[PDB]
Parts: sequence; structure tokens; C-alpha cells
Amino acid sequence: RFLKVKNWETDVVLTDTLHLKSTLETGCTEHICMGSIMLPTKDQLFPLAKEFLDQYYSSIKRFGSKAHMDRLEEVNKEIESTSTYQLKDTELIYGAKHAWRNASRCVGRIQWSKLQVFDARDCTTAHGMFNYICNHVKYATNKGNLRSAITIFPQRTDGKHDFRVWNSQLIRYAGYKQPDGSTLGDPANVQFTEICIQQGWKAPRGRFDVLPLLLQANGNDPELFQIPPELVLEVPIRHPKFDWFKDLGLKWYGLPAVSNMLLEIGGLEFSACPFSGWYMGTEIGVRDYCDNSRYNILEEVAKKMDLDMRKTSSLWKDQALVEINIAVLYSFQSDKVTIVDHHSATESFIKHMENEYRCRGGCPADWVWIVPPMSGSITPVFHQEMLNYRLTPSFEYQPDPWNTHVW
Amino acid sequence: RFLKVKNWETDVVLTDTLHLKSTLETGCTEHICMGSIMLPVRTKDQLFPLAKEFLDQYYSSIKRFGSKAHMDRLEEVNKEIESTSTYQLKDTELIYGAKHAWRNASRCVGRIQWSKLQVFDARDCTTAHGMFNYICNHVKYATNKGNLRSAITIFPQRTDGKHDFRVWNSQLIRYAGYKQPDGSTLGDPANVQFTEICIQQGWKAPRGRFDVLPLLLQANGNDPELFQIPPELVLEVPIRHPKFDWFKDLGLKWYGLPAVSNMLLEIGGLEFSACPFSGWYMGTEIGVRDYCDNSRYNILEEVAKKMDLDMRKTSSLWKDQALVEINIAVLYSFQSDKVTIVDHHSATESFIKHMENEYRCRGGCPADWVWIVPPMSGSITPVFHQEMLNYRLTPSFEYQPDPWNTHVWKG
Ligand code: HEM
Ligand code: HEM
Ligand SMILES: CN[C@H](C)Cc1cc(C#N)cc(OCc2ccc3c(C)cc(N)nc3c2)c1
Ligand SMILES: CN[C@H](C)Cc1cc(C#N)cc(OCc2ccc3c(C)cc(N)nc3c2)c1
Ligand SMILES: C[C@H](O)[C@H](O)[C@H]1CNc2nc(N)[nH]c(=O)c2N1
Ligand SMILES: C[C@H](O)[C@H](O)[C@H]1CNc2nc(N)[nH]c(=O)c2N1
Ligand SMILES: [Zn+2]
Repeated sequence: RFLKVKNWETDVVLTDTLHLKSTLETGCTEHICMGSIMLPTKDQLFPLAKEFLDQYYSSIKRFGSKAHMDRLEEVNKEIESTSTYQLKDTELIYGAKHAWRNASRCVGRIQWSKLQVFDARDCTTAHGMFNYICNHVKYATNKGNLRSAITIFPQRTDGKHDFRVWNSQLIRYAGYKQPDGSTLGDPANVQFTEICIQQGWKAPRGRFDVLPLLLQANGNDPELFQIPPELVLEVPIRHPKFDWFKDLGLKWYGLPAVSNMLLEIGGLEFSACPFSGWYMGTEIGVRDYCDNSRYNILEEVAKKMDLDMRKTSSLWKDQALVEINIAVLYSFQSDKVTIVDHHSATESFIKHMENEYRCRGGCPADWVWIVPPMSGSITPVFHQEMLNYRLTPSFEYQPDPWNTHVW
Repeated sequence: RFLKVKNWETDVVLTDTLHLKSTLETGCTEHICMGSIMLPVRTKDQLFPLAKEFLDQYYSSIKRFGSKAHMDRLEEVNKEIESTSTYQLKDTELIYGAKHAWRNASRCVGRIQWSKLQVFDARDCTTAHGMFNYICNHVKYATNKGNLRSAITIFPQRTDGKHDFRVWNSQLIRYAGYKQPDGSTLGDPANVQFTEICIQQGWKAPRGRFDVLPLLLQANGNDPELFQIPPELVLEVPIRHPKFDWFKDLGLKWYGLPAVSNMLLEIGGLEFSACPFSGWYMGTEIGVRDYCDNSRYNILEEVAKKMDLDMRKTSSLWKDQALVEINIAVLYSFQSDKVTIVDHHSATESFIKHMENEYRCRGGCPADWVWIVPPMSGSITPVFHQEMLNYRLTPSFEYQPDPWNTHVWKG
């Protein structure tokens, strides 16, 4: 019941007890593992709040204090009256940082305590949201010296007054379906691109068109806003050896800012909570560029490299894939934009694991997502056993708004 | 209950009902996933249910469920159990069991081939010399001058556990590993402990970087004995690179026949503790893991140097670049020598087809994503985007403790 995880490359063994604090469920059973599945009232609220305030006051070493019990009493009284409750600023910051800390699929969590939390709970309108989001983007970008940040909009009340950012990320490229049959720009964003147009967006129909913000405040119809171009830091992609690489006409944005997840703290639900950090190189070069359902530039690149593409066993895809990823790193580094390669990030994560087992009793980790999408076994996490379980506070998936919104 | 998996690259959705037939446990619970954990004397009491369930599956597969041959067989096994405390499989049952253990092997990406397994019945074997003979014939048959054929050789089942047949080698063909006084390792670091056991048992080691290890064979619970595979039976391939003429000078070679010999075959409650099986290599098994794992030959650095890569910072991806070239060389070498090998793109593609076929004709296919995704270029192979369900079906292959940790030495 006090479980061990072994690293098979180093024989390091860690002992996990943190998992016994786990509340939510994994989706697996004794008879079946679902480890590779993408997505597996007044009454319920108070235990949730108590559990949260319990860990909070423990973290500041005042468990079982006047302050603790008073606050416990205080929230207790408020829940019974108002049917919900509001977090103190200190708890909000703690909650957010720990949602990241607990994100078992995130390889970048060694940075978790340095998160910049922007309290936007006083926001009432989409224009207000746009302002808060522009400020977030500017702060997080920091002219290429990226800084981690989250902006937290008002918590759900009755599910009719939801604050929602309809974009999956604050900054993403448009995707257009061609009469020609294929897809121009980013195929992952074809439906959202359609909705934006369907909402009144004047699409330039280019390859890298930055999408407008679609902001929903207090449950009303969402509104289009254009992020000031000077706030959107982009990197032209070139190769340190291949001159012809520039001519592909590739660029990507510096700021990965995920905006469609739900932040849960002490039972409270923040449905609009865009958060951002900085890219691992493979996120762009392997996934964004080379997934068959994405930019899929693999053939074009290998073509330009004059590789033998007649048989798979020439490993031309693998050769090209590496070069593409060398370029992404090279480009970001050259333009002084924060980026980390998969070797560095995974090494950091192993160190982060070490720390968490040492000062917290463990670290929930989802091997399927932590191992990079290229060169897996030559990174240290491949040989690292991991335990996956769900701790709260947490980030959660939530329905796409257009499948829900009462217009 | 029905369960669905989605391939997120193609949006294809499949429905698993087979997981209902699952008996054994995964290691997971509702509150924890042990998906990436490497590993998460049976009496007549619990044996007949296991036997019955197997015979029900067997006779269903041949469309004779409920027939008189089915019921009589059940009767026959029942009496033989309560009389002898064990029982013997018919040849037909043995062959079926072994093929299905492979079919059920959720970590195996090569299962499209499962039904074409050559099964050698070595249950009449009694001594280590006899084991050596059976294994020699396996190797010759399997190797087939480079045109590899899948095969398994099955030695007598466990009785009281005091008379086990074991192959002490982890694979039938593997290179020696030698710890040097200065802390360095010569040969395959993965095989240092086994190499030392061999040397202790009287093996005279060449002490080179690619010495084929002797067979260490255990019959009927006796102390194991050393045998040397005739070198003409061991097919090897010099590794060279199609464009890098200096690659041959690295002095690398590998053997052609991957033949795993330390696992246990379970069929209808019976335990076959010695059951070496073989197929053919996926290129990455050699080029990624065997050569580039930090704990193996670890040739990444040397390859990177000769390519004159920027090894100063990791963000040059010199490791990634060197890895691809090493794996290119491995495939090139085997194909040039007409020795069966499959690249990871071809194999994962086949597996998806195998998996879809299994879902339709069988109601599922247990799969271990953690093990199925290749150790390089994961997301550009189609299994990466494929959701999978992992559960345990019998017949199966199981891990077992290394025999030198449990063996009672005779002297
Ligand atoms: C600062 C550098 C960061 C890096 C390098 C990083 C890296 C990654 C990577 C590579 C993934 C894999 C998912 C994918 O492939 O799309 C991921 C997932 C995730 N990240 Fe991080 N991340 C960083 C910062 C953050 C921050 C600041 C937060 C929130 C405060 C966060 C929360 C998450 C969450 C919740 C997931 C999983 C989403 C899901 O369950 O699908 N990350 N991260
Ligand atoms: C014929 C071509 C075959 C290929 C290409 C193949 C490929 C693989 C690979 C790549 C693995 C992952 C193991 C690792 O990377 O260390 C694996 C696992 C496995 N294979 Fe296959 N295999 C083949 C044939 C067979 C046969 C003939 C059997 C048995 C009759 C078999 C049984 C297994 C089992 C039981 C595992 C799981 C081992 C474990 O749990 O550690 N395979 N296979
Ligand atoms: C390729 N992964 C596919 C698209 C699945 C996915 C779904 C969702 C959602 N909802 C959110 C996802 O985002 C993961 C994520 C979240 C935050 C990140 C931050 C803040 C930085 C970074 N470099 N990567 C992140 C990656 C991914
Ligand atoms: C790097 N993998 C580590 C050593 C774990 C492992 C353990 C065992 C055992 N026992 C057996 C293992 O082998 C898996 C396996 C089994 C049979 C194979 C066959 C028949 C062919 C092939 N190409 N690969 C195989 C791979 C692996
Ligand atoms: C810790 C982790 O489970 C372990 O390193 C696994 C991961 N996946 C693997 N996958 C394959 N094919 N072979 C392996 O040996 C492993 N090792
Ligand atoms: C099918 C599989 O669960 C799916 O492709 C997962 C696997 N691992 C991943 N890992 C990361 N980092 N990001 C992903 O989107 C995925 N997708
Ligand atoms: Zn699981």
C-alpha cells in the first residue's frame, strides 16, 4: 500500500505515499487499465472546502490553529448561507499553483511554484476579459523572456452564468477547408475557425492567421476580439545548416497559453482560467508540424532533403523529423525566445520527481504523456516507472462551449 | 458492459467486449494507475476450474462446444487431476494454447503473425543434453538461413516445483558482458551477471565484445549444465551504414534470431517454465535499445563524434540525429544480408490492422500502449494516436524469477 517506483536505467527507487491522499478516480479497474485513454450542491461543497483548507493551513504550518478553525468556521457559515463561498487571495494563489503541481501529464512542473496568478474575479464583461487577457499575454511574453502565468475569471455559479474562453489556446493559427479538398493553415482549428467566421470574423485565409479571441462573460453570447499583433510574439523557422528551410515559409508563436480547461479549487469551479508557460520544442516540431492530422510537412521536408522516400525502412520520416525539430529549437534560441528541448525538460522532470518524493511523498505522473513524442528511450523518463493518480486542486477538461451554450 | 477506444488521428472507434472474458488482475485500481510499472506449487484444488475454462475456449474455437468430445475430455481431465493431481494436454491443445498465449501478449507489437507459430513439443525431454538438442533444432529451423520463421519449443510442465525445467539464459542467443577492474564494461552490460554465472560454472570466456553465451540448461530440477551452440547455427550480421563508410569500423554486429527463453507459458492452469520462443527483430529493438540505451552498448557518443556533431549542448539534438543513423544502419545491414527484419513504421502499421481485425472477429485486443509505441519517433507511428485497453487473458506468457535466485543446488 506504500508503493515503490523504480528507474531501470539508474536503479533509483522512490516510495510513494502521496497517492493515499488521492480522492478522484483514474478510470482504471483491477481488471482493466485505461492508461492510454485521452478522456476516461451545498452538500458536496463543504467537505471539498474543508479538505482544501486543511491542506492549505498545513502548507503554511498552521494546521489546527485559531486561524485554521476560524477560517473553517467562516467558510462553513458562508456555504450554508450563500450556497457557495469565495477564496481568500492567498488560497487562490495556493490553489492555482497546486493545480499545476498536480497536473500528472505536465512534464514542465519543476517550475510550479513560480506561477504568476492574476485575480480577474472582478471581471464582468467580454471587453473586460479581453483587457485581462491582453495584460496576461504581454506579461507572460515579456519580449521573449517568457514567464508562467494564469488569469482567473469569476467562478461558476449556476452554470447559466459561465465565464468561458472559446479558444483552445489564446494564440492559435486559423484552419480553412479548401474547395480543392484539403486544408489550409491549421487543420486542428478548422471548426473553431469556421465558428469565428460564422460569428463575423473577416478571415485573411492565410497559412498562419492568428485567430481572434472569442470571449464569453457571465453566460452571454461570446464576442470577437483581435489580439494586438505587437502582443503576439512569433518566431520564423530556419535551419542552422539548411538554407532552403526558410523557403518553406514556416513560423510559430512563442506563447503556449491553454484556455479551455477548468480549474477546480476546494470544490469551486473556474471555467475560464487561461494559463501559459513556454514550449517544449517537440510540441511544435513533432506534433504541430508532423502529425498527419496537422501541418504534416514531413513529406515536403524530406523531399527537399532528397531522401529515399520509396520505402519506410530508409527512416526518411525519422531523419526529417529530427531536422525539423533542430530548426524549431535553433530558431527560438536565435530570436531569444524561451524554449526547452525534450532532453533538458525530461531531465528536469526526473529531478522534479526526486524533489517531490523527497519533500512531499510522491508525484503523480502519466508516463503516456510525459515521455516525449520523439526519441523516447534516449530520454530519462522512458526508463522511469511512474504512478498516476488524481490530486486536487486540479485542471480538468470541460465541454466545448458551442455544444452547450444556450444562445 | 461495452467499452470504446478511439484512434485520434483517424477518428476510428472500436468496441471492446473481450475485456469481459478477463480474469487476472492488472495492478491498477480506481484510484491508481500502474500502467508504467515493469512488473505489477499450484494444487489440484484450484486447477480444474482453470482446466475447464481452457477446454471451453479450446472447444469453442473448433466449433465443438458441448459436443461429446468436449464433455468426455472434461471428464477425462477431471479424473486425471483428482487422480494424478495434474494433467496432460493433447497436442492439439498445446498448439492452441501456445498460439493464444502469443495472441494475448498485450505488450507484443508483432501479433499479426500469432497464428503462424511453429510449435515444437519437447515434453518427452528428460535431460539437459536432450534440451540442448531440442534447442539446436529450434534455432536451425527458426533461422532458416535468414528467412526467419516463428517457433516455440515446449519442455515438460512444472510438477511440484522441485523438478523444474529452465533455460537459464534470458535469450537463446546473447552476447557476453564483462565487468572490468577499472569499472568499464566489455560486451553487453545487460548480461554481466549471467556471464559471471557461466564463467563460474566452468565456461571459458573469450572475453571479447561479441561472444555468444553458452546455453545453461536445467532439466527436472537438476543443477544446470553448459552447452555451446554450434557457431554455424548462429546467424550474425555485421552492421554497416549505407552512406557512412566509417560505420563498419565501429566493429558492430548483432545476431539475427531474437529468442526469449526466461518466460513461463501458462495453459489451462499448467505451467511451462521452459518454453523458448522466437520470431524476428524490429529494427529499433537493436538500434535504439541494444545499442543506445545508456545501460547497454551505448554507442551514441562514438557515433556522434564520427558524424562530427555539436555535442556541446543537448538542444543540438545530436543524440536524436545519431540515433536515426544507427537505426538506419541496422535495417540496411539485415536487409542487405537477406535476414528478416521489420522497421518500426511497417510493424506499427501492421499492428493497427491486426488490432482492428481482432476487435471485429474477437471483440477486442488487449494492448499495452507503453510497450507498443516504438522507443523512437513515437508520434509519427500510428499506434501513438491509438487508444488501447490493457487486460490479462489466458493462455499467457508470464514473468518468472531468475532461476539462480530460487534454485536448490545439488552439488
Ligand atoms: C513552463 C513550461 C511548461 C512546459 C515545458 C510544459 C509542458 C507540457 C507538455 C509537453 C505537455 C504535454 C501535453 C501536450 O503534448 O500537449 C503538458 C501538459 C499539461 N500542462 Fe504543462 N508545461 C509548462 C507549463 C505549464 C503551466 C504554467 C501550466 C498550468 C499552470 C501547465 C499545465 C498543464 C496541464 C494541465 C497539462 C495536461 C493537460 C491535459 O490533461 O491534457 N503547464 N505540459
Ligand atoms: C515475429 C515477430 C515479432 C516481433 C516483431 C515482436 C516484437 C515485440 C516487441 C518489440 C516487444 C517489446 C519488447 C521490448 O521492446 O523489449 C515484444 C514483446 C513481447 N513479445 Fe513479441 N514479437 C514477435 C514475435 C513474438 C513471438 C513469436 C512471441 C511468442 C510466441 C512473442 C511474445 C512476446 C511477449 C510475451 C512480449 C511481452 C514481453 C514482456 O512482457 O516483457 N513475440 N514483442
Ligand atoms: C497534443 N495534446 C492534445 C491536443 C490534447 C490536449 C487537450 C487539451 C485540452 N483540453 C489541452 C492540452 O494541452 C496540454 C498543455 C497544456 C498547457 C501547456 C503549457 C501551459 C505549456 C506548454 N508548453 N504545453 C502545454 C500543454 C492538450
Ligand atoms: C528491453 N525489454 C526488457 C529487457 C524487458 C523484457 C523482459 C522479458 C522477460 N522476462 C522479456 C522481454 O522480451 C520481450 C520480447 C519477447 C519476445 C520477442 C520476440 C519473440 C521477438 C522480438 N522481436 N522481440 C521480442 C521481445 C523484455
Ligand atoms: C518504466 C517503463 O515502464 C519501462 O522503461 C518500459 C517502458 N516501455 C517499454 N517498451 C518496450 N517496447 N520495451 C521496454 O523495455 C519498455 N520499458
Ligand atoms: C492515444 C494516446 O492516448 C494519445 O495519442 C495521447 C498519447 N500521448 C500523448 N502525449 C502528449 N504529450 N500529448 C498527447 O496529446 C498525447 N496523446
Ligand atoms: Zn491503469
